Amino acid sequence: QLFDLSLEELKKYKPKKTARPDFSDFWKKSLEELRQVEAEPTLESYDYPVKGVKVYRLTYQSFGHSKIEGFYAVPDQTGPHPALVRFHGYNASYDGGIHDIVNWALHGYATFGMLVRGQGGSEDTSVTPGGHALGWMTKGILSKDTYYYRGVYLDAVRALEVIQSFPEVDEHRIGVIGGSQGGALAIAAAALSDIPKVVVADYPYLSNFERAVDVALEQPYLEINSYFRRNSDPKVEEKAFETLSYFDLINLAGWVKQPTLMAIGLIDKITPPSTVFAAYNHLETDKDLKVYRYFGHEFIPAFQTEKLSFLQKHLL
Amino acid sequence: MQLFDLSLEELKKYKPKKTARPDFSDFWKKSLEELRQVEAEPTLESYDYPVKGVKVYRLTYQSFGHSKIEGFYAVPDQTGPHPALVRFHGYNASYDGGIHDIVNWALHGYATFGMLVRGQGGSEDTSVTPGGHALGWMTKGILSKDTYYYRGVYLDAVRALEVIQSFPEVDEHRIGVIGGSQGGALAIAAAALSDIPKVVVADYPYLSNFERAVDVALEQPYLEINSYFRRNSDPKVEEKAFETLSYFDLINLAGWVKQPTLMAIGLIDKITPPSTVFAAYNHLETDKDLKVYRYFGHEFIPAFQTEKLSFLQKHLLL
Amino acid sequence: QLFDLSLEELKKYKPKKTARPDFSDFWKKSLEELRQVEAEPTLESYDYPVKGVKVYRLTYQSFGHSKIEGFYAVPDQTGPHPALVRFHGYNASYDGGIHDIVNWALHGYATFGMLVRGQGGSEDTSVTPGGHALGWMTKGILSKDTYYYRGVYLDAVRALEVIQSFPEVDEHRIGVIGGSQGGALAIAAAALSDIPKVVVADYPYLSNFERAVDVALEQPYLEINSYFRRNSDPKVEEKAFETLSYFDLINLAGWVKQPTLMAIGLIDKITPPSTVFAAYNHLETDKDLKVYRYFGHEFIPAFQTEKLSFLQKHLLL
Amino acid sequence: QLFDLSLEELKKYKPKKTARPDFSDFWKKSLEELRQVEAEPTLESYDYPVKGVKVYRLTYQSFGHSKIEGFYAVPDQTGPHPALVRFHGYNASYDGGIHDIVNWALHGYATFGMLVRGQGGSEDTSVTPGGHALGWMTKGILSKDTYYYRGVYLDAVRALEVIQSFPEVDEHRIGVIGGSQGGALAIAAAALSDIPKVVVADYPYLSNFERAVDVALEQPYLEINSYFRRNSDPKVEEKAFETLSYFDLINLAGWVKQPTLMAIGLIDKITPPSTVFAAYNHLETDKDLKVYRYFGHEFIPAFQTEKLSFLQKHLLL
Amino acid sequence: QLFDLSLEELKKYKPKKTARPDFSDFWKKSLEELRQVEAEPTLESYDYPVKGVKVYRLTYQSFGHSKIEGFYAVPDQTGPHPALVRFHGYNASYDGGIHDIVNWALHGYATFGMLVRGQGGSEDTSVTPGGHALGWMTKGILSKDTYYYRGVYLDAVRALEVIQSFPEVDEHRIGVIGGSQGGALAIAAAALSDIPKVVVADYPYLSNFERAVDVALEQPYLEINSYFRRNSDPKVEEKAFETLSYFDLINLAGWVKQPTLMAIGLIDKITPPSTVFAAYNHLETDKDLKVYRYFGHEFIPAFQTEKLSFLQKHLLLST
Amino acid sequence: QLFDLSLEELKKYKPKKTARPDFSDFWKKSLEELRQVEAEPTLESYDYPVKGVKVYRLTYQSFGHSKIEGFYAVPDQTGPHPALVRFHGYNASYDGGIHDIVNWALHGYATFGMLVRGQGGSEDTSVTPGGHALGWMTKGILSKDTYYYRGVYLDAVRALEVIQSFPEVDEHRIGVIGGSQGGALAIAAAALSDIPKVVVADYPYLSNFERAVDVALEQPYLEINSYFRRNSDPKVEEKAFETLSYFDLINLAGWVKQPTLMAIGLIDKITPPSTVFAAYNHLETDKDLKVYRYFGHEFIPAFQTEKLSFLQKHLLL
Ligand SMILES: [Cl-]
Ligand SMILES: [Cl-]
Ligand SMILES: [Cl-]
Ligand SMILES: [Cl-]
Ligand SMILES: [Cl-]
Ligand SMILES: [Cl-]
Ligand SMILES: [Cl-]
Ligand SMILES: [Cl-]
Ligand SMILES: [Cl-]
Ligand SMILES: [Cl-]
Ligand SMILES: [Cl-]
Ligand SMILES: [Cl-]
Repeated sequence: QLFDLSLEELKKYKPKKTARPDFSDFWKKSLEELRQVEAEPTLESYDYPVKGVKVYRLTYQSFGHSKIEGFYAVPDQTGPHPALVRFHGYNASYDGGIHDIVNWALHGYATFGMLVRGQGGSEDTSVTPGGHALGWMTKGILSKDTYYYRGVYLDAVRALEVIQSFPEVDEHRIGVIGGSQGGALAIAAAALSDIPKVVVADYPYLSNFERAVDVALEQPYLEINSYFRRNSDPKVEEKAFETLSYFDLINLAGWVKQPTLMAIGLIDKITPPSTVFAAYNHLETDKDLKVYRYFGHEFIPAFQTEKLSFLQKHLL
Repeated sequence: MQLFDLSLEELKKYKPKKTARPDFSDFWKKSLEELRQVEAEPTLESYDYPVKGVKVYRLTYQSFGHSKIEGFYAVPDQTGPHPALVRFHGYNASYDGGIHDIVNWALHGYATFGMLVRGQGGSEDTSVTPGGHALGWMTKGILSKDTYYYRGVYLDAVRALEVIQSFPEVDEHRIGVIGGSQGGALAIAAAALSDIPKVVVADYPYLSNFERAVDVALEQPYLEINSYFRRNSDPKVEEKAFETLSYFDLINLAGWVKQPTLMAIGLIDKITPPSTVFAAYNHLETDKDLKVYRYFGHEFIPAFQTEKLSFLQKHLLL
Repeated sequence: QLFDLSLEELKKYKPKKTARPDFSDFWKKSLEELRQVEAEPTLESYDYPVKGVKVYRLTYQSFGHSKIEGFYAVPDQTGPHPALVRFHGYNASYDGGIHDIVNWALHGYATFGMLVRGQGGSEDTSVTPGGHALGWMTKGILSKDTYYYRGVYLDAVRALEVIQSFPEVDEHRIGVIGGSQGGALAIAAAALSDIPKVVVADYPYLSNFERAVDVALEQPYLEINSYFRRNSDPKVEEKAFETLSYFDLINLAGWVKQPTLMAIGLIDKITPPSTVFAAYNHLETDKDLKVYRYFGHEFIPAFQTEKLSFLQKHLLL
Repeated sequence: QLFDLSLEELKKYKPKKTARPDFSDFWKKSLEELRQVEAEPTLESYDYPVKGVKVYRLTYQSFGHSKIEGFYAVPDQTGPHPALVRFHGYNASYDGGIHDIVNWALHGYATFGMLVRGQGGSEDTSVTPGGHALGWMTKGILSKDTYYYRGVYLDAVRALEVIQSFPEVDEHRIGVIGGSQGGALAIAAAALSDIPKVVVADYPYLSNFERAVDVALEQPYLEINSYFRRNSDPKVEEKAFETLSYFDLINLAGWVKQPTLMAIGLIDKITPPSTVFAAYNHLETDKDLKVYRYFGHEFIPAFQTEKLSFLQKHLLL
Repeated sequence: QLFDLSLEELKKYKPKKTARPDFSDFWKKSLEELRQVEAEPTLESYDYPVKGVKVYRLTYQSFGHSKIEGFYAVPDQTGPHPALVRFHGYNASYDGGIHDIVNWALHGYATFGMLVRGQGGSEDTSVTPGGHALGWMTKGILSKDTYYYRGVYLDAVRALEVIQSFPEVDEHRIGVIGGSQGGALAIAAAALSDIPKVVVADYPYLSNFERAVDVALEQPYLEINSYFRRNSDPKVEEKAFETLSYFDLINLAGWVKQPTLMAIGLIDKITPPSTVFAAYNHLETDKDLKVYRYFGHEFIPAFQTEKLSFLQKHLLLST
Repeated sequence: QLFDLSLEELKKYKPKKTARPDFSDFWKKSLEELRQVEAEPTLESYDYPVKGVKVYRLTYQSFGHSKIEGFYAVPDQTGPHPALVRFHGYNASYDGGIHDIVNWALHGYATFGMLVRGQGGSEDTSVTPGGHALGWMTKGILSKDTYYYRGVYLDAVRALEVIQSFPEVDEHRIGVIGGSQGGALAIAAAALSDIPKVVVADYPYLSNFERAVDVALEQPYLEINSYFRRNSDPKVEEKAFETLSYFDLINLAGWVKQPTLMAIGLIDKITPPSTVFAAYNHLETDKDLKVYRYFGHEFIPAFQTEKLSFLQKHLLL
């Protein structure tokens, strides 16, 4: 049932940015550290019961010399092919989401499902500096350089640089997509790299953290609350939100210049409607936000049609 | 709650066959050799706290993987040597380093150090994450005994003991290790791997009889394992994960404990099932005793606190 | 956590059939009532954002002159093509499962997702004879002739005769698939018709009703318990179970001659492992049951690979 | 715990009517179709362990030639007797509610507990046009002519026609009572027929649908939400509410001319206070709404004393 | 869903009695203390919206000089009348259950709904000896003399002695009825007094306490477990069970010689089927137990017909 | 998660007092009845495994000639020592809370953990006048004279008089502390007696009863709601609240003149923030309220440090 701001209110909700003075400098330096790592991608054939598609396990080196992976599925016909980098949900990847990746290739897209560090797969070489609450949301939260998603965002940009380098891929028809965590990486990737032509984000996560901890009624935003319960020093809370600000979609959305499509369910308790309208309302670009009254944080049928139409129009 | 596991008559007879591989002993010898190669380089710094008669410090030391471990150390404000305790905390259950409990132990007469478990209540963990895993620490690096989360943790426990006994104010002959659940497992593991501790006190120890635990536990965190197999369905992965887990399973380490041990179990415990705790207990061959509480689960058990204090006082304080 | 019989007990679980002496006759009669209704199918183009596949809304007349419907998607290329009749779960059809029907066509199969009477769509002309518990499980439960699933099973048989007639369909490479209620429809269709070549049923429902009501921990089997609570006459419980025997998979499984592939998660509280093992253990045909210890009533990734390999082997071959 | 509009806000809550321009015609027309079916009621002796009262099984024909039934209990003494038609809750009728009907007869009332189509009993010859969410709330919801409650409301009116025709019944002393779904049938019956002298409705359901789906926290209003999730077409939502408007109490309330007593508990999560206050505020007749701060959707002891005193005053005496 | 022993097993379940050597002596002593208190009952008319029944608020003095009360409804017609004393469930009495009391009177029974000390009503003079767990279950549990149900059981006996003295009541046609706690009071009263002719007990409580605490999944048997958690002395648990044995139906049942009708739902999580079968299997009288697979601790429609037929046969239309 | 009034609004929440005109005389009368009971305290050595502390079982007579008890632990060194009377939570006392009591003595305070009547221990001689909801909240709620907390508050005052008379106790350095129920007792004790030097109360209970029953989401305030459901006479509700007003912290807080430290967790569903801010805002003394956004009704680690520093400052050093 409804629980967040009213719809009239959500449409006008646009929280002041929390980005620090050194926000762009942090990302410039981060992208430069990523650049210092040679990608050295590898592609190995992977048997799968499907006709018309060739499946591979793709790997590449990213920030911190971490070996990143995921399945890459390509239409079995001569290219150049339109492509997609699909990002998965938080702790929501089973067997690398291989079936859905294959189905995307069947729709006509060379598709790579980047597995998020320590989650669905992929190596995470970044150290754990100290205590944090159960989960990945607060790993390294006391510094923008050590935070879990610094490496993850850089991995998303690297996935795009790798896919763009493949001869069978048309660099002008690449899209990034995903839901919740996947939606945020899609948006973070587009804000950080001009490689992607379009972005589709279902109820994006990692947005408007300061309101999120006070409105969400389910994990994983609440990991932050759990963290502050275990580390009570007021300075810790201050520092954590400062760290979080560098990865917040309301601060990154301004850099997105790609046509963008988003979705939000009004009864979503995991990624509150307000947090998602906040990210949306910070985008200055070709955009559309589809609103579903009776849906939450789940697969939304009607949106799947919208998403397919949007991608087809821009990439097919 | 209500009874759910094997009957009490059956629990007393439950001694599951050991799952230790033929290189179980060599893996630990090797692991300890690697630990030995890291110089402790302990640091101590004064920490203010509103208590009279006890001095508190923040203690740090280097361990396996060149990881900096930390925790609060409280000492009676009187002339030593003092008997000591290394206390280990529960899974994801440390708040502000457990400082109030550590100080209380020092008021009882013990120089106490609450080792903070890597990335949970504190302490650095330099071990990389080799691949995907389920939410939590239970399956981090589970595909190899060399990379498994608890490898470094077990070593940090042993290192804590080596650091504490080197203190001049500590009576090396009167050190005890205590803890509940994850904490009780670390206490038993430290005792199996080190002759330093004199006594062991473990409240419903975790990390025991993993193969039964995944089929009987009804609450987290043993179930992170089940969650890991859901996300990684290759049969070989389940076989490999349990092989890794055997090197850290209390039913395989317990037989190495030579110290008088005090344990407790609540019969309605859904987190560390009675059967899993009796299994660890039944594999010990040492001066021992298991206190059974019919009406308690995974929580503070008042009657056992008295047993615990009387036990530590008997073997250490007095 | 684990809750049903132990794996070793499940493997041998084969409850005695509950079928009455007029069981074969009942279906014979029921199929004759169906044959009396001319299919008169209609096809209409339905736009969908995908390349290489053509979508349609198909309808046809079935038992009780009920108009049955569903989406039908065809690979956009030279046929004939192998085909699949996909059956959806109990009250689990959203927008006719159009997105999944289209994906089956992309895999190379002319696919029709029959919408079950009153659930995902389709008309149900059968009258409600008296009171029943909320839901479809007990509608008309006091007579094999008026029971909800009679019309449904027949509709599934009729779907096969319609698909079979399509010029772009290879009538010799047709499969029936579904999970739970859908898995039961697949097995029942293959038991009542020789049209399907192979069957895939994920944790089938409508199996071993008498044990089901004593072991399920969630809906919908419990609708039967709910019905007995509201209608306490002992003779009602007796009649109710007599009616259900005509639709129980443990009594229909023996007629299946097509190779079959099934799945079961051992922590499934909707279609308990024992009830699924009962249906499987009554099949006498080339069969295989994939067992997943850590899964329940849900999508099982590893079984999707098995499923795709199986259909490819027997159909797309 | 409190969750809806505050009490002072609730007393002032009067949502704008959603009745379409042809609201009145639709009902005059439905009532005409009902009149075409001859009631032809049957009464059969039904044994029950009670002195002073005689019980029967009453049946009659109604809208769509549906055979409606329920128990009829009468005071074992010379009439004319005052009478009551009691309507039951959604999916809440156990063994016809006989015990309560017998108790009402003991209080001096010839009582008939009409059983709602397919729920507590009674036949529903209405066909299911297409797909809908589990339950009766959305059956035939895409059209006012096919909607589940059309036949039910008409059965309610026919119930009154049948009872008043009985010789042992004082046609001038007939009341209609019920809780939730029953509170709504009693209000609808009164709105559609001038047969009842008074109305008692405990927290009536089927009221202010548009707000109900946004405030209800438990079933069954939420079946409408479930329906919209499964049939996403925006015009379907529009169509569904237009259909529902014809049966909504906020639109029927204005036709009730009988003295009316109602009740509402402030923590009711099934029939939210605002939806009940909505119905009450559209009533223009001798009325009274009893508010109970600490009660929910349940038997309210203090209101039973009110309901008995109210019926005693207007009917018995 | 099912959870206890198999029906086959339940029928055979008859736990050995826990009664102490002084079980009978304790009850003799308690009844004698009751006798020392003069009933001094009062009757005040009570307005109610019903025709053909007169209602009163009845009060009387009992054990510990406690004033017990409850509604007493009488059919408005010349008697004598058969009668019923109705006992209510644990913490489950709303406005004295007056509506059900009136209806019983409408079925032809002079009915008294005894309110249980401190719950639905009635005063309770017994002091609280010491700490106990939230609720009435462990109040005064360290001694049979101070235990909460000692006063309540005696109150049920006094109720029968008071109702029987009424002119409009046929003393040879009185029944005791109730569900759970109330079904327990019914049985206990019949065991302690020969005043009632028959007994109707829906899924009776306070039975087989030692098994109860290990099988029950909901309150209030679990208040005992709560009590042990807060008072860990092993000797406290030993004494608690000794105290409870004096009020346990498995020990009292043997004293009942009145025709008795009982009911149990197989999914009852409050009064486990085994605990109810234990009570039933210890009765040696004309008895019947109706078993209902699909019901739990709740109103069972089918058993209401059974209950009404049983009361009619033994009370309204006989003796 | 957050649910009450926002922090800005909580800071200014000060409900109008509900104290009756006879409020002061009621307490004066009560205190005098307590005075007529001679304390006749007893001390008994109690063995416990701890060095540096001697423990005893202390008992004393109080209001209504009830024998109150609890553990008393004293530093094993020459005194006088500062002292604390510790009050426990509602139904939350296990084995007299002896481990915490001993720990306070190790921190340097002669500590007495009073067991509250019938809960953690202690005899309660007051008679139950009639029916009430499960629990202690509504026992004797129909009269200020018979209400459960009357004997309890007096018991607390008597505790202070006994401990202060001990020759090893420095009567000028005594503190009262406790959480929830224990916090209300510490406050009430300080309001009725000038013996305590300071007060520490974690999320105090028994405060702003009229709002509490409309905002609490868990037990035990809801016992009052339960009470009203079982006793529906409007006058009973009126009387219940008049009785409660004599024990409500918003009315007693004005009498506290001791430095006071309080705490509250913003997600506390047992003692809602507004009810605790209500109590705080009525104090006119040296006071501080520590606010913890991410904590509820539980041990707050950060507050323990504040607590210990505050006690050390006023009592130890
Ligand atoms: Cl950090
Ligand atoms: Cl959600
Ligand atoms: Cl790994
Ligand atoms: Cl537990
Ligand atoms: Cl039927
Ligand atoms: Cl499941
Ligand atoms: Cl429709
Ligand atoms: Cl409700
Ligand atoms: Cl006691
Ligand atoms: Cl139950
Ligand atoms: Cl009172
Ligand atoms: Cl809380």
